[PDB]
Amino acid sequence: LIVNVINGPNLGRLGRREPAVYGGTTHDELVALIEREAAELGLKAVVRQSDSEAQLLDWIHQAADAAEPVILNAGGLTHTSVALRDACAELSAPLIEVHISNVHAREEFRRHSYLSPIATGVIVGLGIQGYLLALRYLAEHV
Amino acid sequence: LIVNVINGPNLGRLGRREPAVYGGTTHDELVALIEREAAELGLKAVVRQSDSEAQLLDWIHQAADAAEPVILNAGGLTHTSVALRDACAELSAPLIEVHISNVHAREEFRRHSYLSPIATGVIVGLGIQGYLLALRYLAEHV
Amino acid sequence: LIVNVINGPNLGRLGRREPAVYGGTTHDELVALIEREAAELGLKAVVRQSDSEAQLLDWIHQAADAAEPVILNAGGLTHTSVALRDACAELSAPLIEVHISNVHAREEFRRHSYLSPIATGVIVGLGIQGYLLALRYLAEHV
Amino acid sequence: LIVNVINGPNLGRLGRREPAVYGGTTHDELVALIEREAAELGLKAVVRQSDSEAQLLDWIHQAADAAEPVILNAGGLTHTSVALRDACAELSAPLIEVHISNVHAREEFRRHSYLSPIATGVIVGLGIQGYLLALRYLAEHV
Amino acid sequence: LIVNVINGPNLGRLGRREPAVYGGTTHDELVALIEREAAELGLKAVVRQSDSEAQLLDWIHQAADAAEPVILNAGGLTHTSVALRDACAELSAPLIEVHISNVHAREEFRRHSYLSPIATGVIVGLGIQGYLLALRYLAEHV
Amino acid sequence: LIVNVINGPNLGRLGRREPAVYGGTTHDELVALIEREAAELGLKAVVRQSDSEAQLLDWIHQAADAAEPVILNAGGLTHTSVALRDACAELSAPLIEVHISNVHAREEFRRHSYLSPIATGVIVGLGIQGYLLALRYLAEHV
Amino acid sequence: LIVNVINGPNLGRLGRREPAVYGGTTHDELVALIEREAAELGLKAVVRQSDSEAQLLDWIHQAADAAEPVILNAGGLTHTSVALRDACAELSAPLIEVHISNVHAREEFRRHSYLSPIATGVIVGLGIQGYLLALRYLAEHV
Amino acid sequence: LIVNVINGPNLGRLGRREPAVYGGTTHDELVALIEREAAELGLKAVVRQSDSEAQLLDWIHQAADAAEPVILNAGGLTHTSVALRDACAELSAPLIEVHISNVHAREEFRRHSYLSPIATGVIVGLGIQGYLLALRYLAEHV
Amino acid sequence: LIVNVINGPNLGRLGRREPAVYGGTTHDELVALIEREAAELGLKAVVRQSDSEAQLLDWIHQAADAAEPVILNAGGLTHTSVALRDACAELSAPLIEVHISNVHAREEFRRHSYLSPIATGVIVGLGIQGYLLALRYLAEHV
Amino acid sequence: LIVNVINGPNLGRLGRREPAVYGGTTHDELVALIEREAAELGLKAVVRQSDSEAQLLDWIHQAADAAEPVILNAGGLTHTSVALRDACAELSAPLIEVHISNVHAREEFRRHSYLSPIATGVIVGLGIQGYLLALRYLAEHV
Amino acid sequence: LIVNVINGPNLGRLGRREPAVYGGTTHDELVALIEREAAELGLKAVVRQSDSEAQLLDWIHQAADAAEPVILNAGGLTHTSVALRDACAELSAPLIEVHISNVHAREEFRRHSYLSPIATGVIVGLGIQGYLLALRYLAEHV
Amino acid sequence: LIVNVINGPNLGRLGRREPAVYGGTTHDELVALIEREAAELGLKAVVRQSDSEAQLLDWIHQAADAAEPVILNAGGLTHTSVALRDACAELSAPLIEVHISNVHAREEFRRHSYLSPIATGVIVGLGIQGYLLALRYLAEHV
Ligand SMILES: O=C1[C@@H](O)[C@H](O)C[C@](O)(C(=O)O)[C@@H]1Cc1c(F)c(F)c(F)c(F)c1F
Ligand SMILES: O=C1[C@@H](O)[C@H](O)C[C@](O)(C(=O)O)[C@@H]1Cc1c(F)c(F)c(F)c(F)c1F
Ligand SMILES: O=C1[C@@H](O)[C@H](O)C[C@](O)(C(=O)O)[C@@H]1Cc1c(F)c(F)c(F)c(F)c1F
Ligand SMILES: O=C1[C@@H](O)[C@H](O)C[C@](O)(C(=O)O)[C@@H]1Cc1c(F)c(F)c(F)c(F)c1F
Ligand SMILES: O=C1[C@@H](O)[C@H](O)C[C@](O)(C(=O)O)[C@@H]1Cc1c(F)c(F)c(F)c(F)c1F
Ligand SMILES: O=C1[C@@H](O)[C@H](O)C[C@](O)(C(=O)O)[C@@H]1Cc1c(F)c(F)c(F)c(F)c1F
Ligand SMILES: O=C1[C@@H](O)[C@H](O)C[C@](O)(C(=O)O)[C@@H]1Cc1c(F)c(F)c(F)c(F)c1F
Ligand SMILES: O=C1[C@@H](O)[C@H](O)C[C@](O)(C(=O)O)[C@@H]1Cc1c(F)c(F)c(F)c(F)c1F
Ligand SMILES: O=C1[C@@H](O)[C@H](O)C[C@](O)(C(=O)O)[C@@H]1Cc1c(F)c(F)c(F)c(F)c1F
Ligand SMILES: O=C1[C@@H](O)[C@H](O)C[C@](O)(C(=O)O)[C@@H]1Cc1c(F)c(F)c(F)c(F)c1F
Ligand SMILES: O=C1[C@@H](O)[C@H](O)C[C@](O)(C(=O)O)[C@@H]1Cc1c(F)c(F)c(F)c(F)c1F
Ligand SMILES: O=C1[C@@H](O)[C@H](O)C[C@](O)(C(=O)O)[C@@H]1Cc1c(F)c(F)c(F)c(F)c1F
Repeated sequence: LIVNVINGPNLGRLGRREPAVYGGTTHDELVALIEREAAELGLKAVVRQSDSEAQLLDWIHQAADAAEPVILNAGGLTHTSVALRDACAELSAPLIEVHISNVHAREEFRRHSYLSPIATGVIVGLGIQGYLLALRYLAEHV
Repeated sequence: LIVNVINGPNLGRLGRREPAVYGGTTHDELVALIEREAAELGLKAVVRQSDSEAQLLDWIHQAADAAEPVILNAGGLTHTSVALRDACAELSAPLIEVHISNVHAREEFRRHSYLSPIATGVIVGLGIQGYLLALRYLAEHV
Repeated sequence: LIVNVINGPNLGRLGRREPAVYGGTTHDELVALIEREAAELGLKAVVRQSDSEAQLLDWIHQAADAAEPVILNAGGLTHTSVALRDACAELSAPLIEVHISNVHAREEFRRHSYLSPIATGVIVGLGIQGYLLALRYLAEHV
Repeated sequence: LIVNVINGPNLGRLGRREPAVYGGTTHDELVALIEREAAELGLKAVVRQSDSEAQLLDWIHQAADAAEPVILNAGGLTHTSVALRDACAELSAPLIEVHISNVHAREEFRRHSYLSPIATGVIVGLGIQGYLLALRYLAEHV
Repeated sequence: LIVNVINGPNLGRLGRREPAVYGGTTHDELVALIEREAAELGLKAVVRQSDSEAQLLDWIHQAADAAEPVILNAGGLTHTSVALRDACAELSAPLIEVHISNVHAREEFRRHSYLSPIATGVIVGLGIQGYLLALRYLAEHV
Repeated sequence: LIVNVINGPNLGRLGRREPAVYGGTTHDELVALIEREAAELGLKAVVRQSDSEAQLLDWIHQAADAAEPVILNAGGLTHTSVALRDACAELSAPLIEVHISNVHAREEFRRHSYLSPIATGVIVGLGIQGYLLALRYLAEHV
Repeated sequence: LIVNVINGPNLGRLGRREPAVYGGTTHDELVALIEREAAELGLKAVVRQSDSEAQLLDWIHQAADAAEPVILNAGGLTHTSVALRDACAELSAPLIEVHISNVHAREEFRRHSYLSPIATGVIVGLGIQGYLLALRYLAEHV
Repeated sequence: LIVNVINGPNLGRLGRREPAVYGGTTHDELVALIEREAAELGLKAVVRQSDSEAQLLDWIHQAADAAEPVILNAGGLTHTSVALRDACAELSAPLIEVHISNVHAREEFRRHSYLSPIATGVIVGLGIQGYLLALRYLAEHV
Repeated sequence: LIVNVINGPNLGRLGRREPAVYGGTTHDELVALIEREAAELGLKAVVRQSDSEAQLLDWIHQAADAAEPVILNAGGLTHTSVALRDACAELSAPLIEVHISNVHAREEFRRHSYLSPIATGVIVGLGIQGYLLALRYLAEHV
Repeated sequence: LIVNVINGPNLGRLGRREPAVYGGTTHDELVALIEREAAELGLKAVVRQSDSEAQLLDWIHQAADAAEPVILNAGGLTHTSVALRDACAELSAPLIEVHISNVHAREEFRRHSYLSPIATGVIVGLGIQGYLLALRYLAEHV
Repeated sequence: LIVNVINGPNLGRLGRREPAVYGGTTHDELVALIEREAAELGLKAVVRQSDSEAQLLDWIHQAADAAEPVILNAGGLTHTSVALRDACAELSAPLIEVHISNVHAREEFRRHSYLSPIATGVIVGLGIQGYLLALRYLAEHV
Repeated sequence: LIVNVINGPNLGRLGRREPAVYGGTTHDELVALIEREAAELGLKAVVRQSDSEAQLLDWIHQAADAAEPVILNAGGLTHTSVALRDACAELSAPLIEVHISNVHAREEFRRHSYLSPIATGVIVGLGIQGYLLALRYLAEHV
């Protein structure tokens, strides 16, 4: 029923910066798309974004206590944070890793995720629709 | 309108072998699920499987000439074939890489794909539903 | 006399999550054990935990100005943070690195610490008693 | 006209800690030197320091929206943060990376910067004067 | 009740050689300290040292048959011996790895132990007191 | 007072070849800019360029005997010559490494310098002004 | 009772090519030796060779469905094929890897097999008799 | 007199796909050019292409039995196939490796060939004329 | 006629320790099996075991002087000893390397043997029968 | 029309030293062969050899100013010189890299060229005829 | 005055085994040559050989207590033993490492010595005369 | 009879620069010592030094034509020059590599020599006497 969508560093800059790359969709519009699609699937999306690792960890902690699934786009921390991986290893519901860009078509350092090994699955390079597709997997898996 | 779903080596063994891991769904049932979901989205799925790299390459060639999108689960060749990557680099429509299992939770050799860098996107670890989610991306991107 | 015990990310989740692994002891109980053992050794333990690197750094800074020893379980940041290492390189009193789990029996990425090279010593895999043993070293080294 | 000087973790500890290494100049004195030199060049220096990655990212974001150049000494995050690099890749004005110490004469881990590839240029090992020299480049490049 | 303390190559040279580094304590004094502390904890320490891998292996074998815990400072063999690791993998009681020096502050080759992955825990860099702290863990874990 | 500016292989080709990359400034103009700026700082710049490692080494030798500072752009030899590093390790006055291009934004082989570890500091990617900024550091450090 | 001997690429060239190296025995003679020895052990050897990975995979599939043991000399695919490893991971009876030459005395690339980790055991460098010895293990293990 | 020109995977797609890169020459035209140039040199070119490794191996086998020289563009298998290398190691006449594109100016994985170590020589990056130049070497070496 | 079977460190612990892994067969029983099978083949097995590298080397030396073949299970020294390899490089009769467990299905460090490159062949993972199969190769190769 | 053939270190020793390896052809004879073949193609070959990197660089510079193609056998500098690569990156006409020996059949260090990535193409292992074949490519590409 | 010559594993096999490689000189003859040359230089050579690491360590210990110089050919342990290096790091007189063969012309694993970094110097590949030359250095350095 | 002593880059700076490290002996004194010792052995030493690789190569060439032995201290080029190695591979008389300092006790890059694999032997860390000891080997080997 409840699904947590968690965006990490720099995802608040979505729809600025690099139109050709991630889409001209902003993070507020992204919140709007997700919530609407979530309601259509009979779910509630709680969508949160932060540039603070501590904040992201608090949100993962709450999802762990609540046994709620998480869709997570950790931004740069995907490639660097063991702390975030440790927090997510607690999750009992599904963890779906989502990246807007195709991380495997960029620099080599982006082709390693500390999250993928513990995630249920990963969607990359499908733009903002990756979030919607993660919602749909979660809807068919209850 | 037309979408090619191409499975490589060992995907004909789906629904035997390892129930706990990939699902008790067989490849014939997979064909059935895909085709049904494809029709519901207003698409036609052509679903083909082969253990022969030459056969897979011929199918990619035909999709290249026809300018048709491809959903591709190359099996083991994902990690080993430069030939298949070269064939796919020709595709003008989208290429979505799909793996039933979470390749990042297995052996290290499975965490490198020669296909990901040239694919539009990648779905891993979401079971058979990854194919359906790839269909839906293709349906929203025409 | 005064000893600072500093826990980093995810150590507030101790005694939840993974009973078999780290103990069913919570972080509040850990605070209680440490403080009691500290008093028995004639020391005062100031025990602090945070998921925020900035907070951990502020605490290391204060210990540096006060010339106070530090027992540090940095959590995931053990393996990733150069910033925390730089802060700790200032410490003039002893720095004892402590990990509840045996980091050398887990993933390869956990077998490298940016802190060990500058620490006085390291205790891993001895459970919550590692903190108590660090206290005792500090008590015999004044 | 406006130039942002951004210092990351541990740069507030400048002028304590290690006299022989970075100078006995404090961060307040550094602010003072920069601002004075900036006025002499006809510029305004906004000089900010934080141990918080989130704070540094917010400041980079603001410089990106304002199209303002940045002189950045990210401290330890130089070597570890993909998030900070992603934020800086947005900057349209020049980014000058500055390190007080010669990072190439220290540990091997310090000889890789996630920032250098996207910076306009890099000054290392020239002490506090590196900041002043970055100001002068910015003054001659308008 | 019975605890085996096993020192490997060069530990008989303790208290010669390098006063500044390992202590001016000799191995006979070390035996004396351990035994005294062991009695105070209600344990019996059997402390043995050898430069011969075969001898160390025989001692590990005997501890394995007797189901006795082992505190082991294998000296150089820590970094090189698979044979010793195989012998120790048999131990059913706890194995505590102890190094007098901080092996992580020395050459890179010393930062890998074939023993750590199979040990219960590891104490490094706490001088001769590491042995005493290992005794205390063993005393609190019966 | 006297400062030696030493350019290595291919720096005589400056202002030909690649206008977009290094500037349309020629090496003669570079000599002119440096000398003029040097006089303005109260210094004398001796600016020499050679494609011959032996010649560069002779010049470093002379600066070593004269106890004169050196600004050095070794060209390709930056990345390849141990001989040049050995010659420069003799210098008692400051050695400032300068690269016109941002070597960290190019091929991986250019991100390692045999000179940086022994240089006082390094300026890269600031164009021809890097030489002028090196002069200014040398002027403020007498 | 039934045992499948499967040779991969280039094993049909046995007894040509390189007399000194693999033996002057041809593949037909090898079939003959195996079958004769198999009958003497009370087994039936089905011996098949192909240069086609697809063919080898079909044969492994059939052995998997039949729960029959396999002796496998995959030729070059030993070192390169993940597909073949995936097919063999299904086998419920024993898989014995056999190489005529000593692969560890040749090029480095030949010292890694994708098959060894999932095989029951491996025989290399014992010439054609390795096949016979694999038969004998299979005969003593029913 | 007789020379075998063997093209591997994807070489039948020549003259489609990527005009700027490999030429707008098709594989049929390539056959035509080769055969014509071969006759002019007094040779007969047998030119064959296949996407099937098994087919390529059969052709190498036949050239080995016939003691005929081979010009080989293995396509992607250049970088991946040990089987093909083993087949070619049998050749007693010259083996000339040919690549239309400059493989050293592309991805790193293309700069290693399993064939080059056993080939007589290698021609890369000279377009379709590389085949003609290989023919001419073979004509001057009888 | 005479064959030397040499077991290294920890092989005297066979049939204790790990029933599921190596067999509940003891080393005395192993001696008994080998000797009996050896007599049945018309050979004499001299079977020796030691935890001492010096002892193993003396035994290899004697086999070298006597021109006698050796079956060798060096235990942990397989992966670590250059000395043992040097001793074995002298052997003029066959050297067969034998491991009871499948070393390629364990830790990565066990997949490299200093002995395999100089051995005639290697048998791994076939349990105690590997020794018997080595005897049989030696019986068919006189 | 004009083509520059440039040989680097040790190519003046051709036809001495190692008859079996590079040919008993001397460098003077090589000059003679090239010039004759060049005239037959309607070209003029300027053939120069030097053991001095500075000399080679001067010659590349002149070809760059003259917009003349270069055939280059840099000798050992192939594998070591960034300076020479930088000089050659200026060339606007074709650069053909030529090696008499098959560099891929020798030591590993010879299988990397700093020149190949910027060359038009590469000919190796075809003996002295590689130079002639490079001439012919240049003749067909005007 | 007194000099210790210490040979490790397999050096007692000198003058057997491999005439072409190390010389037909035996270890007894080597003792004889050394002692004679030592007397001629006014020194006493104590020459000892053992296949036992423990024995070698005891001998190094005695030289350490006696402040006597050591010439050491550790055999295979050169490349593998940290224990022996630790023992030798105690030596206050000179340590000269000697290898009869040129270790840099053999396998890659032989080109790393744990002893060279702590030795005064190293002589390799000069046959048995390396020992004599080490004696002469020791004679000129008192 | 005639022996060539060849010093490479920076060896003319001997006896300046770093008294503690290489000796206060100058290169002229070194020439004097060598020549005197050479005469005492009945040899003639031709001692030459250059900072120019081309010059060193010319000298190696002359020794190759004259079949004269070479003692070579290539300086920095030891670690970097393939050209010099190629020149030296021609030498038919002995090549002895000599380094004044212990290259294995310095930076890692100095522990690899392109010359050692082709030299007869190597002397390092024995100061200027290494040259004299090389002379003596050459005197005993005619
Ligand atoms: O923050 C990141 C990257 O560090 C990550 O490699 C990909 C990533 O997770 C993705 O494609 O979604 C994300 C990409 C990305 C950014 F890198 C970024 F800076 C943004 F501002 C942004 F909106 C964005 F989506
Ligand atoms: O063939 C493979 C693997 O080599 C790949 O790493 C994952 C993979 O592409 C996926 O999870 O879909 C696929 C996994 C896989 C198998 F490995 C396999 F053997 C099957 F029989 C099968 F049905 C299957 F799905
Ligand atoms: O946070 C970590 C790990 O990242 C670290 O590798 C070990 C570690 O420092 C330790 O064993 O103490 C610590 C382990 C750890 C956790 F990883 C974690 F998620 C917790 F919730 C927790 F309570 C805990 F103790
Ligand atoms: O924080 C860092 C290092 O992590 C970085 O490698 C160099 C670095 O960016 C520089 O030399 O400026 C900076 C060095 C540094 C510190 F590492 C540090 F801890 C300080 F307290 C400080 F003031 C300081 F300048
Ligand atoms: O023998 C060793 C080293 O090889 C190991 O790296 C650390 C080590 O196990 C420790 O710090 O206890 C130990 C250190 C050490 C020594 F290296 C040594 F040579 C001694 F003589 C000694 F007394 C000693 F304690
Ligand atoms: O010669 C080099 C490069 O090899 C080096 O990597 C950067 C480098 O030192 C710099 O950016 O200054 C310099 C760059 C460079 C060149 F590479 C070059 F070829 C020139 F002709 C030139 F003028 C030039 F400046
Ligand atoms: O095909 C291979 C090699 O690729 C593999 O490394 C060893 C290998 O499996 C073995 O020794 O059996 C096999 C060796 C081998 C060959 F490489 C080969 F080309 C043959 F023609 C052949 F008959 C043969 F036995
Ligand atoms: O198939 C390949 C590549 O995998 C190889 O790296 C280069 C390669 O052998 C060459 O440049 O000839 C060849 C290049 C290549 C292709 F990669 C390809 F997909 C084609 F369709 C094609 F016609 C073609 F020539
Ligand atoms: O001693 C070893 C290992 O170090 C080796 O990797 C495998 C090994 O040679 C084999 O499987 O035979 C052997 C395995 C092994 C053991 F590792 C061991 F500790 C035993 F007690 C034992 F009986 C045994 F057989
Ligand atoms: O100088 C070199 C080598 O360093 C390079 O690896 C191959 C190389 O460029 C080629 O095969 O042409 C060339 C080979 C080579 C030599 F290495 C050499 F020493 C010569 F004397 C010579 F005549 C020669 F041709
Ligand atoms: O034992 C060794 C080798 O492991 C080492 O790499 C070289 C080494 O130290 C040397 O050349 O002296 C020595 C060489 C060596 C041997 F390897 C060996 F087996 C002998 F029997 C022997 F007499 C001998 F001298
Ligand atoms: O030039 C070098 C070094 O590059 C090399 O690593 C050691 C080296 O060959 C030796 O110890 O002899 C030599 C050392 C060396 C120097 F590095 C140097 F700069 C000198 F000025 C000098 F006199 C000298 F001997």
